[PDB]
This record gives sequence, C-alpha cells and structure tokens, in this order.
Amino acid sequence: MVGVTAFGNFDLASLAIYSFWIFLAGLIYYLQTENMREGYPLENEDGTPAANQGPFPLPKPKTFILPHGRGTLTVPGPESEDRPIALARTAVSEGFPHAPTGDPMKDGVGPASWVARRDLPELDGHGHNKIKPMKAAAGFHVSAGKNPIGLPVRGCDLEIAGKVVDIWVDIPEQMARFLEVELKDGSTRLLPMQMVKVQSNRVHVNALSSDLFAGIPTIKSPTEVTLLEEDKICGYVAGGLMYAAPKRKSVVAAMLAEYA
Amino acid sequence: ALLSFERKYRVPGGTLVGGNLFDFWVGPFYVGFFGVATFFFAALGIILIAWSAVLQGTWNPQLISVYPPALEYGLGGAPLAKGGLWQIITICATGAFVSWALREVEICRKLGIGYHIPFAFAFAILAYLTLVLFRPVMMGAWGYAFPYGIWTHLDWVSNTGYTYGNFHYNPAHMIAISFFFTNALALALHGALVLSAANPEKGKEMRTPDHEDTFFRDLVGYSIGTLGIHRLGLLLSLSAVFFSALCMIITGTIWFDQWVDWWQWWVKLPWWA
Amino acid sequence: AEYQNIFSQVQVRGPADLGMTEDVNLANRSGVGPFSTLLGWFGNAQLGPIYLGSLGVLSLFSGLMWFFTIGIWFWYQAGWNPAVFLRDLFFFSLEPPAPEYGLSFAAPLKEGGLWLIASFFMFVAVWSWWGRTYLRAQAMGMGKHTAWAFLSAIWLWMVLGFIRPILMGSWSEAVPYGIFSHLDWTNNFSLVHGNLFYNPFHGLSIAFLYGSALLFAMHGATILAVSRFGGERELEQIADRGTAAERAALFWRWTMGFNATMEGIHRWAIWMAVLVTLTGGIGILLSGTVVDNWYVWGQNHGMAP
Ligand code: BCL
Ligand code: BCL
Ligand code: BCL
Ligand code: BCL
Ligand SMILES: CC[C@@H]1c2cc3[nH]c4c(c3C)C(=O)[C@H](C(=O)OC)c4c3nc(cc4[nH]c(cc(n2)[C@@H]1C)c(C(C)=O)c4C)[C@@H](C)[C@@H]3CCC(=O)OC/C=C(\C)CCC[C@H](C)CCC[C@H](C)CCCC(C)C
Ligand SMILES: CC[C@H]1c2cc3[nH]c4c(c3C)C(=O)[C@H](C(=O)OC)c4c3nc(cc4[nH]c(cc(n2)[C@@H]1C)c(C(C)=O)c4C)[C@@H](C)[C@@H]3CCC(=O)OC/C=C(\C)CCC[C@@H](C)CCC[C@H](C)CCCC(C)C
Ligand SMILES: COC(C)(C)C/C=C/C(C)=C/C=C/C(C)=C/C=C/C(C)=C/C=C\C=C(C)\C=C\C=C(/C)CC/C=C(\C)CCC=C(C)C
Ligand SMILES: [Mn+2]
Repeated sequence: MVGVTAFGNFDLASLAIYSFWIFLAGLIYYLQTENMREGYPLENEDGTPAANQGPFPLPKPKTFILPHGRGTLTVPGPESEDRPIALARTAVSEGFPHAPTGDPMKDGVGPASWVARRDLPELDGHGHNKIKPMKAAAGFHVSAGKNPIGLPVRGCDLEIAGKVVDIWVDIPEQMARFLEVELKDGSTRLLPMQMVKVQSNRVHVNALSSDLFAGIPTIKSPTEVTLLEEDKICGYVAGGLMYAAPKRKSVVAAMLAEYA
Repeated sequence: ALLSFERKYRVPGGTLVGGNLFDFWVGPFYVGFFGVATFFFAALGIILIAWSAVLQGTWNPQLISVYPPALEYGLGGAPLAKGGLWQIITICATGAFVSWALREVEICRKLGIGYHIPFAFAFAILAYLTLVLFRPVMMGAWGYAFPYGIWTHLDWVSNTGYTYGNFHYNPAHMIAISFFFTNALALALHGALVLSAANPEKGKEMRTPDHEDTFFRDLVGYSIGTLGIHRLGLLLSLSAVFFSALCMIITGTIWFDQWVDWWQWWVKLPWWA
Repeated sequence: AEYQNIFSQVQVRGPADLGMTEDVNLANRSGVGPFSTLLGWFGNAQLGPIYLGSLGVLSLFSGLMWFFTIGIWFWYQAGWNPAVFLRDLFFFSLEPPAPEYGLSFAAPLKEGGLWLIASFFMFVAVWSWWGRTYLRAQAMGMGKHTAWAFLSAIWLWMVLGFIRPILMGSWSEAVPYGIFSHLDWTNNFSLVHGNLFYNPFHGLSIAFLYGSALLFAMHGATILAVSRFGGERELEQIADRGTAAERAALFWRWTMGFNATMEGIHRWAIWMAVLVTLTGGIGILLSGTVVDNWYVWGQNHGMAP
C-alpha cells in the first residue's frame, strides 16, 4: 500500500480534496454576493436603457433593526443620493477625471466629501448620547498630562485662530475624539483629534491653514454633535491636505509637508 | 468600477510625477505613472519568464521556475540561462513591486486617506528582499537566494532549513511564529465579534459597541475598545513579518554551524553545571 | 508624533462603571480592576468586569491542574534540586506511553501513564471553556459566531491529540507535553509520513495561515488611515455609512478593482481566519491512517518538483 484507492487512483484522500474545491469555490461566491449588499445595484441610468449593463449576481435581503428607536433598514442600496455635486465632463470616456464646477470645500466634492446620515446623535449602549463635551460629564479627567486646553491651535500660516477651550470625548470608549477651537470671534468649532498634532508648546494643524478655519461647518447645537455635522467637520478638515497648500501637486518627502 | 457613490469622488489629483497627465480610470482600475510603470516593469518580466522557459523544456505551469547563477559562480551577473535570467527577472520584479507599493500612495492620497497601507506593504518587500538580495549579497554566491518556481521553491525552504538541523530550535522562528499564530487569534475573534453584534439571535436588536466591549470584558476580563484591535491589526501580523526576516539574514552569517547548539549556552552557565 | 494614528495623543479616563446588565445574572461580575496608563497608551486602560461564574471555575480548576500535574511530573524525577528545574525546563518532556499497550488507560507511572490523567483534564478544560463562550454569548445577543469559530480550533486540537491516535489504535501518536519536545515530535511526524510539503492539505493550511496575516494587516491598515472620521466605529456604519466606509471602499475598487464594505469585510475575515485550522486539520487526519509516504499519493496525481 501507498495510499489505498477506489476507482482509477482516486483514493479516499483524493475524494476529500475534489470535494473541498467543489464547495469552497462556492463559499467565495456566497460571501462575494453577500459582500455587495450596497453600491452594486444601480450604476446605470435611464437616460437610455440596458444594452450596456449593471452587474447583478446580487442577493435577497434581510433587515437591520436599529436599537434606539431608530427603525428598520434594508441595506440592498436603493441609493438615490439626494444632495448635489459640483462636477461635469472633461471628455466622453467615463474613466477620465471630471472637474469641480467651482471650488469644492464650500459644497464638498473630491477628497473632502461628506454624506447624508440620519441626522441624530450616535448610539450609546444606553439611550444616552455618545460624544459629549468634557466640560459636561461625570469626572472624565486628563490628569497631569498635556491637555491642550490652554494653548493656541495653529494651522499652516499663523497662530491667530487658536483659542482652545475644551476637549470633546466619547463617553463609553474613553477617548478624546475632538478638540474645540474658539475661533477669533467666539465661534467654537471642533477638529477631528487624529488630524492635529499637540506639541507641549502649541497645537499644530498641518491639516489646514490659518484661514479656511472659519468654515468647518458649524455644529449648530452646543452639546450634541452629529453625523450630518460629524461627517461634515472631518470632511472639510480633510479639504486641507490636497486642496489647502496652493501648490496643486508636488513630489513629496518624510518631515512635515514641505514645511517653510 | 462605476460603484454608484464613486461618481462624485472621481476627481484629479495625487500623482507623484504623473502631474495631471496619466490619471484616468481604465475601467475599474486607476492608471497612474507607477500604474503603467508596474505593467511595463512587470510584463517585461512575464515575457522574459515565458520565453526563458522555451529553451529548457515543457510548456507547464507547475514545472519551471528560475535558478540563480551557480554557487561559486562569483556574483557578477553571469549568463542569460545559467542564472542571468534570474537577475533580469529580479531587477524587473523588485522594481514592479516598489512601483505598486508607491502606486498606492498616489490613489490613497487623492482620496484624503493616509499613506498607511504601503507602509504595511513595505514590510512584505523588506521580507522578500532579505532572502533574494540581502542574505545573498552578504556571502557573494548569488545562488544562496531562491528559484522562482512553484513546486520547486518549497524544496529550497527544506534544503536550507535542514542545512541547519531542526530549524525549529532556531530562535527568531520561535518568537516570529508566535506572532504569525497570534495573528489568526486576533482576527478570528474580531471576525465573529461584530458579525455577532451586527446579527444577534432572532428579532432582537443590532447589538452595538458597548456589547462588543462588554462580551470580551465579560469573558477574557478585558476588551480594548474599537480602535484598539484595529491597531494590533498591523503590529501583530506585521511585526511577525519583520521578526520573520530576522530568522534568516542572521543564520548565514552571525552563526554558521547547526542550531540546537546555541541554546546549549544557557544549559552550561557556571553556577548551573 | 500622531499624524499617523499609532499610539494615543491624550489620556482621558473616567468613572469605571460596570456596564451591561441584559440577562446576564449580574450577581457574578466582580467590582473594578486597576486602570492602566501603559495599556492605556495602546487602546484601553481598564482591568474590567471579570465575571467568575458557574461552569467557568470548573475550567481553570482542571486547567491549573493539567498544569500542576505536568509540573509535578516535571518535578517528580527531575533531579529535584530546584537549581536545575530552571535550566532544564526546556528539554524536559514527559512523553506518553512509550511501548504500545494500545488505547489502554492501564498504562502505569514510568511506561507512559502521565498522559491519560493530564490529557483527561485538558480534554475538559477547553471544552468547558467552549462552554462559557455560548452561555456568555446568549446572555445578551452576540449571535453565536465567537463560539462557533472556536469549534474550528478545538477541532484540530482534538484531531492532533485525540481523534487521530484513536484511529492508529495508539496514543504514542499524541503530540505530548513539554516545550522543546512537542516542537520535535512535529518534525519527524512529516519525516516518516513523507516530506509533508507534498500533502495537499498542509499546503492549503499554510496558504490560508499566511492569508490571515495579510487580511488583518489590510483591515487594520485600511482602518487607522480612514480613522479621521468614523472608520474606527464599524457597526454604526453597517447601519449608516459615511465616508469612512465609502472612501475606504474606493481605495480597493481602485488599486485592485473590487471591494467589500462593513459586514462583508468581517464576513470575509472570519472565514479566512477560521479555515486555517479547519482545512489544516483535515489533512492531519488523513496522514498515516489513509496515506503513508505522502509523496507517492502526490506522484500518482502530479505533485512534481
Ligand atoms: C503548529 C504545528 C505544531 C507546532 C509547532 C510549533 C513550532 C514550530 C513552534 C511552536 C511554538 C509554540 N507552541 Mg506549538 N505546535 C503545535 C502545537 C501546539 C499546541 C497544541 C497542539 O496544543 C500548543 C499549546 C503549542 C504551544 C506553543 C507554545 C508553547 C509556543 C508559542 C505559541 C503561541 O504563542 O501561541 C499563540 C499565542 C497566544 C495564545 C498568546 C499567549 C502566548 C502563549 C500561549 C505562550 C507564550 C509562551 C512564551 C512565548 C512565553 C513564556 C513566558 C515565561 C515567563 C517563561 N503548540 C503543532 C503540533 N509550535 C513556538 C515557540 O517558539 O515555542 C518555543 C515554535 O517555534
Ligand atoms: C519563506 C517562505 C517562502 C515560501 C514558502 C512556501 C510554502 C511552504 C508553501 C508556499 C506556497 C505557495 N507560495 Mg511561497 N514562499 C515564498 C515566496 C513566495 C512568493 C514570493 C513572491 O516571494 C510567491 C509569489 C509565492 C507563492 C506561493 C504560492 C503560489 C503557493 C500558495 C501561496 C500562499 O501562501 O497563499 C497565500 C496567497 C494569496 C492571498 C494570493 C495568491 C498569491 C499569488 C497570486 C501567486 C502568484 C503565482 C505566480 C507568481 C504566477 C507566475 C506564472 C506561472 C508559473 C505560469 N511564494 C518564500 C520564499 N510557499 C504553498 C504551496 O506551494 O502550496 C500550494 C506552500 O505550501
Ligand atoms: C516540522 C515539520 C513540517 C511541518 C509539520 C507540521 C505538522 C506536523 C503540522 C503542521 C501544521 C501547520 N503547519 Mg507545518 N510543518 C512544516 C513547515 C511549515 C511551514 C513553513 C513555512 O515551512 C508553515 C508556514 C507551516 C504552517 C503550518 C500551519 C498552517 C499549520 C497549523 C498551525 C496553527 O496555525 O496552529 C495550530 C493550532 C492549534 C494548536 C489549535 C489548538 C489550540 C488549543 C485548543 C489551545 C488550548 C490552551 C491550553 C488549554 C492552555 C495553555 C494556554 C494558556 C494561555 C496558558 N508549516 C514542516 C515541514 N505542520 C499542523 C497541521 O496539520 O496543519 C496543516 C500540524 O499538525
Ligand atoms: C521546513 C524546514 C524548517 C523552516 C525553515 C525555514 C526557512 C529557511 C525560512 C523559514 C521562514 C519562515 N517560517 Mg519556517 N521552517 C520550519 C517550520 C516552520 C513552521 C512550523 C509550524 O513547522 C512555521 C509556522 C514556520 C514559519 C515561518 C514563517 C514565520 C517564515 C516566513 C514569513 C514571511 O512572510 O516571509 C516573508 C515573505 C513573504 C510573505 C513573500 C512576499 C513576496 C512579495 C513581497 C509580494 C509577492 C506578490 C506577488 C508576486 C503578486 C502576484 C499576484 C498575481 C498577479 C495576482 N516555519 C522548519 C521545519 N522557515 C522564512 C523566514 O525566515 O522568513 C522569510 C525563511 O526564510
Ligand atoms: C480561529 C483560529 C484558531 C484559534 C481560535 C480560537 N482560540 C480561542 C478562541 C478562538 C475562536 C476563543 O474564543 C478562546 C478564547 O476565549 O480566547 C479568545 C480561545 C483560546 N485559545 C487559546 C490558545 C491558542 N489558540 C491558538 C490558535 C488558534 N486559536 C487558531 C489560530 C494557539 C496557538 C496555535 O498557538 C493557542 C496557544 C486559549 C488561550 C483560549 C481558551 C483556553 C482555556 O480553555 O482556558 C482554560 C484554563 C486554562 C488553560 C488554565 C490556565 C493556566 C494558568 C494561567 C497557569 C498558571 C499556573 C500557576 C501554577 C498558578 C499560580 C502560581 C504561580 C507561581 C504561577
Ligand atoms: C506586513 C507583511 C504582510 C503583507 C502585507 C501586505 N501585502 C500586500 C499589501 C499589504 C498591506 C498590499 O497592499 C498588497 C496588495 O495590493 O494586496 C493586498 C499586498 C500584496 N501581497 C501580495 C502577496 C502576498 N503577501 C504575503 C504576505 C504579506 N503581505 C505579509 C504577511 C504573502 C505571503 C503568502 O506571505 C503573499 C503571496 C500581493 C497580492 C500584493 C502585492 C504585489 C502586487 O500585487 O504586485 C502586483 C504585481 C503584478 C500585477 C505583476 C508584477 C510582477 C510579475 C509581472 C512577475 C515578475 C516576476 C516574479 C515576481 C518572480 C517571483 C515568482 C514567485 C512564484 C516566487
Ligand atoms: C506547579 O508547578 C510549578 C508552578 C511549581 C512550576 C511550573 C510548571 C510548568 C511551567 C509546567 C509547564 C507545562 C507546559 C509548558 C506544558 C506544555 C504543554 C504543551 C506545549 C502541549 C502541547 C500540545 C499539546 C496537545 C496537542 C495536547 C492534546 C491533548 C488531547 C487532544 C487530549 C485527548 C483526550 C483524552 C485523553 C480523553 C478522551 C475522553 C475521555 C472520556 C477520557
Ligand atoms: Mn474590523
């Protein structure tokens, strides 16, 4: 013996592997279908019908019931983005990049875009709110270490837009998700923690510029910050990087973006 | 592709040297300078490989490969069959890689995200290069590397593995294997951890963050939150890949004769016989 | 610096409140463990709600015992003098029955034995730890998954030291305890079963093992880059997807031409991370029993140089 066998050198071990690739090949198929719940339904438009196409190995749904009085959601993307975008053609073959119809950031298109998202504060385990201002919660306390509260936030150009006032924290997961900037006009605006550096001497926002600051879309409400506003602040904050430094392109290198 | 949402975000930018020219989604893909500079730098590798094969034998997937120049064949990029095809598959390949790597920085950049994946990728290159152009260059014989061939590159692994005894005993392997292992643990756990939440027992509520964070606390007696585990994500697996490469670059040189004899030092220290 | 999201920028800590009361008989969760600045710099400073309960205790008892035995069984012959125990901790196995009595628990002290007793308790420990994972999953929701995923692991564990030896009609094939030695049994297991790299299963297992380090290096990588506005918080997005998702989606749709999203990313991941053991275990159950000298099998099919 050297591997017992059935019909023509096809052993019990041989049986095992043909069977494996017989159904795993199917697994990929399933999870790939399951993977395209969103997006993939409607990339075709009825200005003219189908002779071109819209892929459809697409699955049969179920419904995510949102705990918080939220409701029921069917994710197979019945998507109709009802918002506007400032963009238009630059040639007729769809792969070509198609320009912003006048500055992005103010109306968000390109790398600095936000998106509609049920205009209500994020789910906590408890019905309570999630992200809540440090100046308003049961004992949260950065101890002896550099809480940026009394130092000027500063962008690319100058430190003349930098009254830091209070950290803005996530209550369950204990993380400081926001720094609050009382802009030179008593306007509190927040910034996404990751995109700013806190040197024990100043807060550097290599993300944006001294200006462009007084634009981060106001959280029009004092305490409750939220999606339509949360995806918006980060969105316009991102508008630095690509669209900030006037220099519309440039080879790069390690240390702070080209510096000065 | 056309990925519905895509529509908006499809704008110019990025590009390290492809200025404005050479940045148009060839269908679902993104042709950028490096995008082409991969394809060329790549294909000229497939052609070189495909042909080189038509001078040694059978037109078969699982039966060719690529052996470097002999051992004391010096170093100097010798013949175009007795190991030079390798050096022209490598410079071609290594390049193709480095390109796709930085290509990501391009695409990544023009979408506001952060140059973070290629970093995690630069470790895979750091790996390859150790056992192809680092370990070999050390002791001159550009044979100590490995032949690109499917069923035949497993053989190098063994023929060099046992050249040192039972490689197991070799250090790095040990702690490096630990992270490779522990990678699975992580994901496996994170792999259920949200699908469990996202999908709870029948007509119940979509168990949210807190529950993830409790369950684990409520089992291991700890949970690292939601950013926490996606941190380990690199560190665990990636450090594995780093540590793995130590496993070899050292063996050649820092220590020659058979392992099982290193760990013999602890076994002897004065006080202990 | 922190412009790349690795270690945390600022240290906010608050009142450690116990947490969830959902069905879970709150009566067993402990009080509050220490907070920790160090672990804090990574992702979450707390000790937390260790819930010492019913079937839990049972596990750690058997486990600490499975341990104690091997310890005593280390000690008992180990030139006792606790000046060497440290030294020869490594080369120190206490291999299962050497001679073949067959699966006969009537194997004594020296000539094996060890195993039966010890192995008995480890057999419970893990199974009782499989226990937890289900009841503790049932106590709120948490589908089942985190338990069902472990079955895969517990499977090869049983195949490697329980099922297979039961098919050769002999425990000797038992991947016994000790450090250095399990490491060695593993080597000539292949070098008697014909250079294992030739086996279709140990081969797919390594491909899948390697595949997991890849997928987590990717998920992780994709996230801290996208962690500028919500990527970090995965579920809410499987219910209301902002640009963390969308932007993270494009990235791949561009680089490689097709991508996942949220539920899908981890529905892919669990599978690719579980299969490592599943698949890998199947092949280890075929070696020996239904196939000696692997290479041959391969040689009949194609497995060429
Ligand atoms: C998979 C194929 C072989 C095999 C091949 C190898 C090879 C090859 C190696 C190991 C190594 C290891 N194996 Mg093994 N091993 C096998 C089966 C097993 C089984 C089992 C079947 O039940 C166990 C319990 C182990 C256990 C171990 C560990 C002792 C060790 C690191 C694993 C790890 O970090 O886990 C994952 C991690 C965790 C669960 C997190 C915690 C880590 C724990 C479990 C162990 C820490 C041990 C050490 C690093 C620290 C001790 C500190 C003290 C203060 C001294 N192996 C099978 C039969 N194993 C490696 C080693 O370096 O050992 C010396 C090594 O090189
Ligand atoms: C130190 C580790 C060793 C090594 C040790 C092993 C061992 C051990 C095994 C393999 C196995 C494999 N190795 Mg290896 N392998 C090494 C380096 C490489 C390199 C390289 C770029 O350096 C490549 C491309 C491969 C590729 C492969 C696979 C084709 C095969 C399963 C891959 C896998 O891990 O699943 C993960 C894979 C993915 C997630 C994606 C697939 C990877 C790509 C697409 C493969 C491309 C094939 C080729 C480049 C096509 C050229 C043209 C054709 C010849 C006509 N190896 C190094 C040198 N490799 C396994 C095998 O042979 O069994 C089937 C196996 O058991
Ligand atoms: C050395 C001789 C062989 C060889 C022989 C073997 C043998 C023999 C085996 C493997 C197996 C494996 N081999 Mg090999 N293997 C070789 C070379 C390789 C190479 C290589 C790059 O050269 C690679 C990448 C691999 C990779 C692998 C893995 C894919 C695979 C499964 C291991 C695992 O993930 O965890 C393994 C998983 C477990 C141990 C799960 C069990 C966990 C338990 C339940 C934990 C309990 C904890 C306990 C109660 C308490 C202690 C812990 C406390 C915290 C203190 N092998 C060489 C040629 N390989 C295994 C297999 O069959 O897969 C195909 C196996 O048995
Ligand atoms: C078999 C005899 C010896 C042995 C000898 C050796 C030797 C010799 C080496 C290893 C090495 C390794 N061993 Mg070993 N090993 C043994 C037993 C073991 C066991 C075990 C359980 O038995 C394990 C788990 C391991 C595990 C490992 C790994 C930790 C490590 C490779 C990691 C890696 O990513 O490489 C990093 C490289 C890659 C991941 C390849 C990436 C290639 C590039 C960058 C990308 C390719 C893309 C591709 C071309 C795209 C094509 C796609 C198509 C276009 C679609 N070994 C014993 C038994 N081991 C290796 C090592 O030290 O580390 C490398 C090594 O050299
Ligand atoms: C899906 C991928 C595979 C997998 C999956 C997996 N493992 C798992 C799970 C899953 C899904 C769990 O849910 C389960 C778990 O809950 O942990 C996450 C677990 C688990 N996987 C484990 C290990 C493990 N998994 C491994 C691998 C894998 N696990 C695969 C990759 C490995 C490898 C291969 O190395 C190991 C080592 C366990 C830690 C844990 C379940 C263990 C358990 O049952 O515990 C019971 C009790 C004990 C073992 C006793 C503990 C001993 C003491 C700590 C010693 C102290 C002794 C001292 C004498 C006392 C005090 C005196 C002092 C002087 C010391
Ligand atoms: C931290 C290191 C870990 C890692 C990370 C990682 N890998 C990555 C990435 C990341 C983050 C990517 O972004 C990149 C990717 O896009 O895929 C996800 C990638 C990648 N990891 C890959 C593979 C891979 N990674 C592995 C491992 C790892 N990757 C580590 C565990 C492994 C194994 C099994 O360990 C493999 C097989 C690729 C899928 C991909 C990067 C390569 C790439 O896609 O390049 C595109 C190339 C071409 C279209 C053709 C160019 C080359 C050819 C024309 C051939 C030229 C000659 C040839 C190279 C000779 C060698 C032949 C071999 C048979 C030996
Ligand atoms: C008390 O000791 C002190 C503290 C003083 C000192 C220290 C002691 C130490 C550090 C001891 C260490 C022990 C170690 C490190 C042990 C390591 C063991 C390892 C690495 C084991 C590896 C693999 C083990 C395997 C695969 C075991 C498998 C076991 C089984 C599959 C069980 C099979 C099932 C059986 C016997 C029962 C079946 C059913 C019935 C009803 C009987
Ligand atoms: Mn995740």
